[PDB]
Amino acid sequence: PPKGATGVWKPNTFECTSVVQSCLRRFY
Amino acid sequence: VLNCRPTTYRRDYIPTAQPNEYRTLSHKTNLQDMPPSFAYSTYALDDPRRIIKY
Amino acid sequence: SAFGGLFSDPPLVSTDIDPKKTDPYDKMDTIPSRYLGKGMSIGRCP
Amino acid sequence: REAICIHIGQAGCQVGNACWELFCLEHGIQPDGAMPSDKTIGVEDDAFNTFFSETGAGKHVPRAVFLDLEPTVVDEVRTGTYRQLFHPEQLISGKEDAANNYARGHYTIGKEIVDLCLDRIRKLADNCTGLQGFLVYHAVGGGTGSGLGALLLERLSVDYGKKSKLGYTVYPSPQVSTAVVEPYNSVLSTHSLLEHTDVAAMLDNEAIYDLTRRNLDIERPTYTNLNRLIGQVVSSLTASLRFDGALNVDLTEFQTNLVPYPRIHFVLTSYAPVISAEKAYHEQLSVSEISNAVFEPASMMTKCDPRHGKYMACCLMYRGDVVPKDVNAAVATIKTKRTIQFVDWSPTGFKCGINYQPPTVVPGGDLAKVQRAVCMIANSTAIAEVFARIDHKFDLMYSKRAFVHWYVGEGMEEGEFSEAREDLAALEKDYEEVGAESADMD
Amino acid sequence: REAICIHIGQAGCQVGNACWELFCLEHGIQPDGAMPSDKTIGVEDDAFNTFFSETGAGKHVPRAVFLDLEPTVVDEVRTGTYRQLFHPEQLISGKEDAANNYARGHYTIGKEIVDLCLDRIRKLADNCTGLQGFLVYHAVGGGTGSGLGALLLERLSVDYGKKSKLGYTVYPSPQVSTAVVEPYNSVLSTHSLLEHTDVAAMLDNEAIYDLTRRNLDIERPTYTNLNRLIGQVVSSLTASLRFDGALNVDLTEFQTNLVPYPRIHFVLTSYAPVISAEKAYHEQLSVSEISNAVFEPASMMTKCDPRHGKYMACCLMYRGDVVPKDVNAAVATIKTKRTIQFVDWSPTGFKCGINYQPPTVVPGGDLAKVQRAVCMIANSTAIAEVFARIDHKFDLMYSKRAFVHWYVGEGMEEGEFSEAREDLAALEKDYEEVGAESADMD
Amino acid sequence: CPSVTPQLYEKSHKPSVTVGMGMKGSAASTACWRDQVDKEEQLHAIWAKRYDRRSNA
Amino acid sequence: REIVCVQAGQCGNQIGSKFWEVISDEHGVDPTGTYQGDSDLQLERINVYFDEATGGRYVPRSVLIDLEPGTMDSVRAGPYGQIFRPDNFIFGQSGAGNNWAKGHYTEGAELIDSVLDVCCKEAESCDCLQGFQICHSLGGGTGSGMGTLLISKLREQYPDRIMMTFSIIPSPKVSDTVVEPYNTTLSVHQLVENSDESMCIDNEALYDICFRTLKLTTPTFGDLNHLVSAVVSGVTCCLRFPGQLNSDLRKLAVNLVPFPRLHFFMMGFAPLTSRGSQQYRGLSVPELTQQMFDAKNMMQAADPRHGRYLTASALFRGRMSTKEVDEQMLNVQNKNSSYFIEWIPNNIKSSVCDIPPKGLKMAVTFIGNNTCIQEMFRRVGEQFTLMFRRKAFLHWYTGEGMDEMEFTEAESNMNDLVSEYQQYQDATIE
Ligand SMILES: Nc1nc2c(ncn2[C@@H]2O[C@H](COP(=O)(O)OP(=O)(O)OP(=O)(O)O)[C@@H](O)[C@H]2O)c(=O)[nH]1
Ligand SMILES: Nc1nc2c(ncn2[C@@H]2O[C@H](COP(=O)(O)OP(=O)(O)OP(=O)(O)O)[C@@H](O)[C@H]2O)c(=O)[nH]1
Ligand SMILES: Nc1nc2c(ncn2[C@@H]2O[C@H](COP(=O)(O)OP(=O)(O)O)[C@@H](O)[C@H]2O)c(=O)[nH]1
Ligand SMILES: [Mg+2]
Ligand SMILES: [Mg+2]
Repeated sequence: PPKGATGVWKPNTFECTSVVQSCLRRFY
Repeated sequence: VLNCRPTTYRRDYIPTAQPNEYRTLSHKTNLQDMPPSFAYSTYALDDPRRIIKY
Repeated sequence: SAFGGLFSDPPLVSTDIDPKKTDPYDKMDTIPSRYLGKGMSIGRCP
Repeated sequence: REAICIHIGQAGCQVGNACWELFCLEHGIQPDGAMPSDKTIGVEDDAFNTFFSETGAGKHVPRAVFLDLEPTVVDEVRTGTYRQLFHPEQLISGKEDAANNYARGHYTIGKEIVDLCLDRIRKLADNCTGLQGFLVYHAVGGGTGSGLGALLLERLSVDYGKKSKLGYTVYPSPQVSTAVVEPYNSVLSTHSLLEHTDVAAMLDNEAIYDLTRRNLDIERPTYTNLNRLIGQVVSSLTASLRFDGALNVDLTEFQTNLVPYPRIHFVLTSYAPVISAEKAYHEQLSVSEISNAVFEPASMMTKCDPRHGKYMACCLMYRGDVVPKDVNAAVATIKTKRTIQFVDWSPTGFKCGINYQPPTVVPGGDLAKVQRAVCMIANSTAIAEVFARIDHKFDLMYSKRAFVHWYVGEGMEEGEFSEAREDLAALEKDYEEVGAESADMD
Repeated sequence: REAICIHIGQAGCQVGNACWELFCLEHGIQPDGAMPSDKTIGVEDDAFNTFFSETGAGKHVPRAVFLDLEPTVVDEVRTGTYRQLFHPEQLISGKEDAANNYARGHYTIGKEIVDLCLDRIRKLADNCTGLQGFLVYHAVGGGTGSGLGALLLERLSVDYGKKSKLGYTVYPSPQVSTAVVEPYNSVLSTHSLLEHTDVAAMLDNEAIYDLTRRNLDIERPTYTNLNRLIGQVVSSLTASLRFDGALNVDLTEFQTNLVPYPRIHFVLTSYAPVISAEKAYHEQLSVSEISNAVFEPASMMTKCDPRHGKYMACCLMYRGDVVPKDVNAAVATIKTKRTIQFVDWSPTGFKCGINYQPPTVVPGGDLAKVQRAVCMIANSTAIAEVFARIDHKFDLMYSKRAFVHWYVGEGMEEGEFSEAREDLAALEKDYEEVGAESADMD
Repeated sequence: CPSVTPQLYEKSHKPSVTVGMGMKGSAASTACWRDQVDKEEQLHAIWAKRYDRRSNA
Repeated sequence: REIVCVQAGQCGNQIGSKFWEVISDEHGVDPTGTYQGDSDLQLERINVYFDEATGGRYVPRSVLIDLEPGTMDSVRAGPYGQIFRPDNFIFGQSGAGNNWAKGHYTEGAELIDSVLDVCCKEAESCDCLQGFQICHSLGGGTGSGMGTLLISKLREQYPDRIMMTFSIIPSPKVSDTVVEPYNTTLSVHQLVENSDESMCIDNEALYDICFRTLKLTTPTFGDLNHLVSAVVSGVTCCLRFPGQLNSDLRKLAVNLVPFPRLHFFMMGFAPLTSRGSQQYRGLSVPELTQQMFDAKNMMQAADPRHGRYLTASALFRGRMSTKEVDEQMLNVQNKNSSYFIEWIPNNIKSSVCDIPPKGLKMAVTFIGNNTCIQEMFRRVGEQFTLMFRRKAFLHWYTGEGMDEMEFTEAESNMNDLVSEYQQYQDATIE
């Protein structure tokens, strides 16, 4: 480890749903 | 006996709601046959009050 | 961040945390000088 | 003319569904595709303006926001046949609940969502020309209702200032209970609501269940019935703004007439012709019977007994076919009774209102059809007993710090419990002192 | 009347494709340069003349050149749908790219191609009778855009002199980045752009991504969306030259009104009804709402917060159905707000323009259809924060000469980094001095 | 005070809250004035429809 | 609000296999993984336990770990085994040997990095992460050692989330292994520090439920694992369906635990009734509440009559009135007032959910926090002290490398847990 914050690698995030959502039709 | 299962909101406030009027539908249903409706209004484009006479 | 998905939350102009920098709804504004007062007194002939 | 509705948390949104169902059915707002295909009133009138704004193409949209930290209930409103009404920005939902912790709602999670709510309320308040108040629905027993309700009323009170704020609040019942930490949340909520509210309406679920068991004939009531009763009360109070009448009453008149001192703003509410269809066809319902009915404790929607206190002011709203002479005869008969007592410093204890629009009947509803109704809001010293019982339950739990570690972990000092408990104790002393006669020896 | 467009590099050519698509669709020229043969309105109006010239057989050809050092993008224009619109001499392409090196574009490779560009611009300028400015589109982050854009602006500025030169420039976003050497190229570009440009408009990709996520409902935006928004803004700015209106604004009036001191010519841009079709049908969009909208930071296409600075001048262009009295009431209401501040030496902060032609709708577009729109360009001291972060990134990299050997190998002295960084330090000090409240009056 | 009448000048600078009869320059006063003139026209129309049937002739 | 599952050891893998069958049935997912349901209410919360693969498919968010592949080959050979993602199967090359120290220190540290990499990779893909769910036995070897190792690592990496464990615990009479007291004591010592909430099941209680209530002539491990899957799927029901009074795992934890160490709970499920008998039961809220407090339906060997309830929670599934629930819980608190701790004014939380489990018209699951669990800890401490005083089998653990002071520390910490339960049991207002 290069004197950093431990030899652990944090995986990324896939999706980020927001607060307000649309009311139009949604399909399966 | 348990084929039909509603939730309480749909049973009390919106009982006549068919499954075709909710946001989630299958991807093989026709959309042209459904009448258009995307807002709430007093009149249905009714001629008694909208027309301005002259 | 709070809204979610945005790169950064946009700044807000309407409100603020600091009570001495927020924008009140009821702006207490000035009346025009014309619509006040009495005006000229004008007499007819009896 | 205009009023803005703010719905917070679970009780406030569920009561909001019933309220907007009722106001839509009373005004005649329907699906645009669904033509009436039947006879209607057909009269173009401005009454909707209190609750709706027009886009100019003639669509109606309502003056409301729905606020919640858990998605389920708001996602449930986004999926029905009522999605077509609200503007999608109005339906705001967070990711995770405040888990019955006031500290979590106020400090950790509501602090992220609060700025969106104030921006939406400003966008609504900019589209008004005679705003005369906010109506707020929430329960003080839960975490998000207490924490976000307090934070939002504090911000509204700094930004909007003098404008009036009327709250409809569901308080924890005195022996029926749903969660263990209810006393802590209710005390900490009540501390904020004391400073930042103009009129507070008091509700107890046990009273509305007792009223639905005794007067209506329902053995197994559920929340939809209570919310429909609340919607009828709100419709009665706001009817004075929307329809013609003999004696109108603006929302500022409630605040001027019901509140004698700035801290004495907690009021009781009751409704008279709560009656079933089978009883309704056996009896006439004249003004004097319903006026006598509103003072019986079987008619009240809060579990308190007013015979153990003194009235300070009463505001009686009559709607439907009533004539002022009958109201005067009824009020004189009430004034004669010996079991109804007013503090001697309040000689003119009554304000009357008379409106011509009778209460609406909802197709799936349980109330009967009646030509007239009366609704009452009154200020009484009996309310001091509810706070005394909450404080005793708080003292029992707080003597051993039974659950404090959650609140201390979510960011709050232990000192804040003692401050709030002393402030509610001072409110109890205010109600003891105000009700003491200023008798002078001579 | 006439304006000449110069497109440099990849971003500038791709934004040019969207711009010419829009200008064609607004006038009605088919993609092959021929007017509709079946349309017989008869009033063959001259409005196209600002952007097109006629041969005599009735084909249209546009007043633009496309300049690039790599062939791929120009060959895409040559083989795409608009192949027949452009004159083949206008599409100029070199052999090899500037490889993100400003030195490679300016010293080694652009010096061979630059003389063809000046000959084409001369051939365009000879076919004009009222040329009133150049519009330039480029990005300062890449090698050929920086080096050849600077060299070409210097040569145009010496040869043509007083004629105005307006640049639309995409600056490096504060945390979004595409290449490692962006700070060096942006500093070296801005050094040349300071002396040889009359107005510079700043854009950040991070802002247009935020605007497309929050207002429009697009989950996965791409460069075509950003380029269509930029094209709409350019069409709004140039609409004042092409159609009838109540208050016209010539391109020299923008330059006269927006720049107070000769170095303070960097401006922010915003557009009001960026809205989705589902929200647009739920809300009316009157003048006062869009006037309040143009000042919210959620509407800007550059990532800066104006509450940390002061506005010096605003130019508001309204297009569509708007009436001057509503514009006057709106501007007076904006001026009343306390969180919007103007420098005290600029009491009359606003210039207005009102044009009747509404914005065009593009078949594959994402904006809704609206009857009116407003676009704003404003000068504010907040831009000083944008330069400080680029200068900080330059200082971090330059402390160790992280990549300088490429620039030194392709022909540039090491001294040029320190000179340019000192010039940007002086620009920062100019924005500090102009914004200081003078206390001599009191 | 530079004005001949001091009371009017003093009353002019006193801030005001009434946004009713068209006096202000803000949007609210303009919208309300438009509402008032529209209401007057509508009321006259209804009254003429219900009493004066010979106006148009 | 999605849960991530981890299945460890033989007991954990088998209960998990049955659990994923029950959950897949409730959401109408075919054994090929294709959604074939008939209402949007099923689909609208499928994300909570399943991730979506391309073109309709769903994959279950679970990690399977074991030290010998025999169990893994058995679950992969099962009827729904194909649904599991192949890269999610982790196995070693030598068994746990029923020894906690080898399973925790020697093969644990060898495999733990690959399981933590997969668990972190799965958690960080979520837009908002709710707690983890772990199934394992405390009496075994790889279940106890590697389960507690992984629990400690996840508590280091995600300290702000909730940590939930489901654990099977040894009967006092039916031992399956001689060295159960050491593995159980060390595991409970690790859990009481790391866990936020832990649920416990006695195989003896499930045997008595099957024989007395269900009258099964020849019960099998599939029935016990079905009862466990029923309670496990009931606890999460309010997270994934609408209702009149929503509830959540964090809301349950905040209302159930008065003090951080008091987080061990008993479970029960009510509409249990044997086949064949014309009596139906469960057709009104009084019937469910009366059966709910019947000790025949409680999943621990300790009986409530020897202790007192600190707190309790009931989650109801079905269309029902709130008055029957509220008035029943008040009547039960008033009639049996001596068994409820008096310095809390109301000990029961209620919750109501609209969607019942398939094949039942209504159901309720009961969670209870009772001090009678102290008798079980005292029993484990007695058997541990009897074995440790005589060095009965310690050389295996010491040969793996453990110092005896870890055993004395774990015994002391468990004894202090028993003391804390006893002091709060006998507290008074004074
Ligand atoms: N009248 C009425 N009371 C309700 C309703 N829903 C909940 N309550 C009562 O309000 C209290 C619970 O408050 P909640 O609204 O659930 O709390 P919350 O606002 O959801 O806060 P969180 O749990 O953190 O999300 C209990 O006393 C319930 O009996 C309702 O729909 N109508
Ligand atoms: N808005 C927008 N930005 C773009 C586009 N294409 C590239 N950019 C941005 O511009 C910068 C890259 O500049 P380029 O145009 O690729 O540089 P160049 O002109 O090709 O210079 P060379 O690489 O030497 O050929 C980065 O910040 C990109 O994000 C585009 O189509 N639209
Ligand atoms: N309920 C249940 N208990 C089980 C199951 N398999 C094993 N057990 C119990 O768990 C204990 C054995 O632990 P085990 O899983 O073999 O530990 P391991 O060797 O570390 O995997 C004994 O009490 C068994 O009765 C199962 O499928 N269901
Ligand atoms: Mg809630
Ligand atoms: Mg390039």
